[PDB]
Amino acid sequence: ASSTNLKDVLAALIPKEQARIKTFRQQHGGTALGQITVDMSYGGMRGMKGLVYETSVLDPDEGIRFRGFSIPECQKLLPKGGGGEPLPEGLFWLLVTGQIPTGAQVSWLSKEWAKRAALPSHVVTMLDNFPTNLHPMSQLSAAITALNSESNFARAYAEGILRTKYWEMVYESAMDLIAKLPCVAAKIYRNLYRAGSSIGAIDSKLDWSHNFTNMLGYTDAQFTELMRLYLTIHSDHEGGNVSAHTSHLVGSALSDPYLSFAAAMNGLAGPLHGLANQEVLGWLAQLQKAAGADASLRDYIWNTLNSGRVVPGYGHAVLRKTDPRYTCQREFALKHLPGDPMFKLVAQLYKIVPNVLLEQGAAANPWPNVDAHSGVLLQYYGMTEMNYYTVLFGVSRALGVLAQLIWSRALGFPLERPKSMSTDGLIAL
Amino acid sequence: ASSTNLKDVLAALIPKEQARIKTFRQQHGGTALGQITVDMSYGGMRGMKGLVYETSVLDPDEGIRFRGFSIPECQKLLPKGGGGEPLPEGLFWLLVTGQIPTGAQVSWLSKEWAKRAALPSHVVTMLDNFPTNLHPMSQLSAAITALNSESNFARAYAEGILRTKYWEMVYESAMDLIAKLPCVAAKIYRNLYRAGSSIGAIDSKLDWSHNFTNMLGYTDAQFTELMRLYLTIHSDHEGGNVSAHTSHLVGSALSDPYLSFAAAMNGLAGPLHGLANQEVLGWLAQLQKAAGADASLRDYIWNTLNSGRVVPGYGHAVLRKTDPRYTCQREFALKHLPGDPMFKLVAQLYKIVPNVLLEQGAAANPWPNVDAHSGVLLQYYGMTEMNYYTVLFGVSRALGVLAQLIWSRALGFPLERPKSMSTDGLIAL
Ligand SMILES: CC(C)(COP(=O)(O)OP(=O)(O)OC[C@H]1O[C@@H](n2cnc3c(N)ncnc32)[C@H](O)[C@@H]1OP(=O)(O)O)[C@@H](O)C(=O)NCCC(=O)NCCSCC[C@@](O)(CC(=O)O)C(=O)O
Ligand SMILES: CC(C)(COP(=O)(O)OP(=O)(O)OC[C@H]1O[C@@H](n2cnc3c(N)ncnc32)[C@H](O)[C@@H]1OP(=O)(O)O)[C@@H](O)C(=O)NCCC(=O)NCCSCC[C@@](O)(CC(=O)O)C(=O)O
Repeated sequence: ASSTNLKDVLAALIPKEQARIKTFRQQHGGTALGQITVDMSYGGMRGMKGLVYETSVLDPDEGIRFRGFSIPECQKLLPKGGGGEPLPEGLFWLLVTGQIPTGAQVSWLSKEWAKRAALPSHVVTMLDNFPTNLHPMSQLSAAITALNSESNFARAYAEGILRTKYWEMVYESAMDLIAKLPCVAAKIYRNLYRAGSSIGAIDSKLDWSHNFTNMLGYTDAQFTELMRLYLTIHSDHEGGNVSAHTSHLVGSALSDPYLSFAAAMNGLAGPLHGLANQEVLGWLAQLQKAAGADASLRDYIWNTLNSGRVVPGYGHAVLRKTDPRYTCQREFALKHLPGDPMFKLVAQLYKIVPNVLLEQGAAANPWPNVDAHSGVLLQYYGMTEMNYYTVLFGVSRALGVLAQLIWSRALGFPLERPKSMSTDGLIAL
Repeated sequence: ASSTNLKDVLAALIPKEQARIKTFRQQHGGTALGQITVDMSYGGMRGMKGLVYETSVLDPDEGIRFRGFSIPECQKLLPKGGGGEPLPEGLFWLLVTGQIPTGAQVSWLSKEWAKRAALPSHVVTMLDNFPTNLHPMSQLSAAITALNSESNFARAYAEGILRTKYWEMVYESAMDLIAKLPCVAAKIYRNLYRAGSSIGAIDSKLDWSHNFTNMLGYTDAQFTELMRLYLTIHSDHEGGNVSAHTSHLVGSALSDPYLSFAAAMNGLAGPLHGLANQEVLGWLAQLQKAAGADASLRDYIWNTLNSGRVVPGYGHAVLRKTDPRYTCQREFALKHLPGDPMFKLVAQLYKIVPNVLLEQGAAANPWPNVDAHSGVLLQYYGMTEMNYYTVLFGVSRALGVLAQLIWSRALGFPLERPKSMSTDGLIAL
């Protein structure tokens, strides 16, 4: 009998996986997977296999995979709006279950995130009172922190539930949080950039992305398509990235899903991390202030480098080739905004940057990453408020960090608490 | 010529250390320090030498050291109020410089944190508007996030400063943040537990701890002494603990010191982490509701265990013996509140718990940790609001996480971005 329910599927899923991880461990737990070097320790774990994260795997050459699903593969397999871009709802199912969803499942998440989208009074209040010089990421993070009041996992814990049921309450709070996100994010956008106006109502008949754009107040049918792709591609990037790892580290201590997410966001707000979104546009913005020749394009790049600054949008800790997330974006401008002068610049930089970075001989990866291409796309659509970009990243990333978080707790992952050493202590070792 | 200035000392300190770390690396960077096992990956990095953290080192047997300074050693070497407990100001100097401060230096930090203690209007406003069912840690974290508006490092970055000067702005923001902390924390305390009253003014002639207690509204001369010790002992606990590591991870991305600290706090708010502060008291509180015999004390313990719950205040990821931080606390009750019935219970549990935990055969470390002893002490003094304890932990921990943070940036530590794997991926390895 009956219909669609993710929680029920997971219930079926958990015990098998649990069983699966036990025997593997019983046999291989002692297996050395790697070594740790001094350089590794001073180098921010660069190269260190430190975590188990199941939702996605980053390949140094090919890049990110969702099951073992590449972006191009997701693009063709994931249910769409009616209607060329993959629905983030579907990416979510996929990340959660390892399986490709049916349009039917896809519709369930949509309704689900629609029914659940509700902002408590104390949150609206705070956001309403936030100064305008308060960065959108800051506002975003305080808000999510402030929502913790509402944690089903926090309450259940306080009640004394057995550890075995953790995942259950994590799941509820993950679904609620995902659902509330576009409301919080839009409210900040409305406050800061459209003072006096209102977010409106969520309509149970639309997909999440669509209700989001409606809340942001964008009408362009192509903008909606942008959104769906954007929120899908930004989902998840394995576990080692600052935002995902922070949520993983914080969640490990038993802090509810709200608290872990907001810390994840303080992470994404960093310039070398998500903020590159924004830094890229302000660097272009500045570029243009100072139709240029490659030679002047190259002088500009050197001065950045020479000034002990980074060239935003290039480089990666794990990727060693152009980010397929970059290509994905380029192919979208190519279809939709090929004559855009910002676009062209971005295309022009592609030709120069890497070569200049190779020339400098410092960057291990001279290729662009996802952040080099995102904003260009947004600006075209009339969303030119650059200090807001990372919020968009923010909302998407939730899909991936909450998908895994529920697994961690399902699998009983323990407290993340490695050993640290001092230089003296290492000198002595 | 001239007088005391920490920043100047550091300026002298950085280049030597920098030079010191380079040659070491030039010679030993390739040196394997350890291996990584499958169990390690599923086990939250348990046993993994993953980070360089210079301010403190946790020994599995002896416990925490500040230089190479033990708590008992700090207790005798650190300048005091007039006047038995070590001043957290001095611990700070010590953590920052590796050297024991003079009373004269100690006085400088005090004035310094006094001159700098100032809360912007948008912060007071938010805290004032926070609901009372909003946990104090949540309020604490949102507030610190909200202060980021004020980041000297954030502004300097946005201006395009060379990487080499990072530490300079980090230092300023660390000093400002440390200074503002007791104001934020007290304001929450005043709001929630003393509605209508006010935090008052900071007096440049007192030590930080003293102005703190004044802001909390405690008069007891022994309470002040409590505070100083409390804030000193909670300072730092090497780099691998959830709060310290989170600040380290987030700071690595270039998020300012405000944002990194607040994420650190979402970490400390976890039940297996700082929240144990609170969980302990509510477990005792419940214990007493249900002068008991060891046998009933032991039935009580088993029911906790049997219910898939933890016994708060016992156990540690790295320590394998009683936490000297626990002993420190016990010796304080012994001097000051030896007949307190809560105290006695806590003494009684010491005799039972571990034995029961040994009986169960699960905990690697059956001994109590710092959190098992803290609240008992607070409650005696009339600070019986248990949901506030972790805030106290909060304020102290800043001393250690900001001390190192300035070093990280001084030493140019890179982005913390390890490799993650999936189970499939490991199964395949
Ligand atoms: C990304 C980045 C931090 C990688 O750091 P890394 O692994 O330590 O880099 P590296 O090439 O090994 O570093 C060697 C040297 O090259 C320098 N270098 C690297 N990239 C750059 C750059 N774009 N400009 C100038 N110099 C650079 C490094 O700063 C370093 O300098 P020093 O030895 O004096 O510090 C670095 O390339 C950079 O700072 N880029 C500029 C900022 C930027 O574009 N940030 C984008 C990050 S993408 C965010 C998301 C992610 O893809 C992240 C992930 O998976 O981790 C995800 O979805 O979550
Ligand atoms: C502290 C703690 C998480 C260590 O976790 P761990 O290293 O994974 O522990 P372990 O002994 O290796 O775990 C083996 C098994 O024993 C169980 N066990 C350990 N402690 C307890 C306990 N108190 N009660 C019941 N069972 C326990 C573990 O849960 C685990 O169970 P499963 O295999 O079914 O999960 C664990 O002992 C615990 O949950 N304790 C109860 C909560 C508590 O007292 N928290 C206090 C943490 S101190 C905070 C601060 C710190 O000292 C932290 C630091 O340095 O990291 C600092 O200053 O920052």
